[PDB]
Amino acid sequence: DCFWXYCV
Repeated sequence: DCFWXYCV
């Protein structure tokens, strides 16, 4: 699931 400048 995506964090603010990092998609994981």
